[PDB]
Amino acid sequence: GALERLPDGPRIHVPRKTALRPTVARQVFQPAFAPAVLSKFDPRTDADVDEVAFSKHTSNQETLPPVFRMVAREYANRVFALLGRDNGRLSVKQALDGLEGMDPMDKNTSPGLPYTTLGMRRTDVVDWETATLIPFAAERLEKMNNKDFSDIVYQTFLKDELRPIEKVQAAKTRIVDVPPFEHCILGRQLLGKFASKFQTQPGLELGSAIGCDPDVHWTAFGVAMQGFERVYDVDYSNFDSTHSVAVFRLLAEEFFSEENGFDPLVKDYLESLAISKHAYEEKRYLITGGLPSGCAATSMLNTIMNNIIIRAGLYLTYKNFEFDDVKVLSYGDDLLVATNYQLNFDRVRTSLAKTGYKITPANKTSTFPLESTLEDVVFLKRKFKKEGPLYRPVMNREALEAMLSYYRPGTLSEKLTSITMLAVHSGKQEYDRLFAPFREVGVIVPTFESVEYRWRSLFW
Ligand SMILES: NC(=O)CC[C@H](N)C(=O)O
Ligand SMILES: [Mg+2]
Repeated sequence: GALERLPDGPRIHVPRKTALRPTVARQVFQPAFAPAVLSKFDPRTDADVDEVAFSKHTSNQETLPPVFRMVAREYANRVFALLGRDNGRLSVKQALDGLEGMDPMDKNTSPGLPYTTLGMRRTDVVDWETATLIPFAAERLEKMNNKDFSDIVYQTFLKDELRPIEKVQAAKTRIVDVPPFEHCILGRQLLGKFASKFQTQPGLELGSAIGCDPDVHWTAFGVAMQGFERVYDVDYSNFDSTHSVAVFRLLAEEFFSEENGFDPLVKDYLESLAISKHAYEEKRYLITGGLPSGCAATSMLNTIMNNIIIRAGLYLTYKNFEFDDVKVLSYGDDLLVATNYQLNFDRVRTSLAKTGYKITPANKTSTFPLESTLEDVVFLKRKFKKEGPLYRPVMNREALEAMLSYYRPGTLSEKLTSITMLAVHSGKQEYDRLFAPFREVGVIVPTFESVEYRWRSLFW
């Protein structure tokens, strides 16, 4: 239904072999994670990855009940009261250069179709100084500005990453969608002004943690939540389903509307995300619903949708529910619900399942606990550990060991450096155990003390 097989086109190359290699740590930690299946003939699975990866797009939730519109409108009222309604479109120059929020537009990422087929980079189709598009691209941009997105096609391929061993064995590999470079520019033009403000003000009050640095913001998040009787964690990640097409329509006219200061073209841009054409090898699909991955606004849109969805689930479950009975902290598929009331998220799961949405506990458990506090929850693979008046993000041990077990040749040292800043919050003993496989074979790893000093100094 929601997946339409179009006529074939020219074969776009789809990477079929992983760039990930094992480290010396893998034989020590032996993680239940491994590189995703990228090939039909991978011996670690009995399934066909080409079929499994797209089966989520076959069906899609066509409608949503009135409560979703009400919550979207009410969340919009709170967001734009905090952030203001000066949300007009930016110029191409500003989109390329960025603003205070968001770093400048990346010039070495894929420029999408048809440029990749012709062997062109992003630097070929625009000049970063003066922001001038090449004729063909300017025509494409102008065409979109007249509400016509019929030309744009997403470059789709399998995501080369670590997956849980069960997802490896079921060939449940995720998909990357790269939009055309001019479609990204337009996207950043239309949503960038709002994105700058939204992503520089993470916290309970906004309802979003997007754009946070866990090292600093964990203290603020934790302090804001510690007074509540309980905090529940919710996971939205679901390989088998995607966002309702109707959800895009709700955001277009209740959230990202002209009334809240957005450009008239935003509704059309959001529609081009909602229903889009995707090129995968020679196959061409028209997919209904779902959020493309490579768009800059993806995680922002997902975050806002999931914030709306949890309260809608609560309204659907409890007739006496009111918006401010909870506070929400959303980041993509991860969500926290802080409250003084006892809530039964098993019942909320049942409610949301009626509208095609799956929620599960953030930990390994299959059912939600009735009792849960700040010290129990996981958020972005991190717990909240109290350290005087501060909170530190203690990352799950299996996540750390998995990260340390594989790498991409060329960038080992900078991967280890990034992991030291994650592992420091586990304490010196665990820090030294995690990096011991590397140090035993002669690798110099930064000391616990050096990284601990860096974090502590953030609050002096
Ligand atoms: N990519 C999407 O739009 C779907 C994401 C959503 N969190 C899910 O249930 O899979
Ligand atoms: Mg994958």
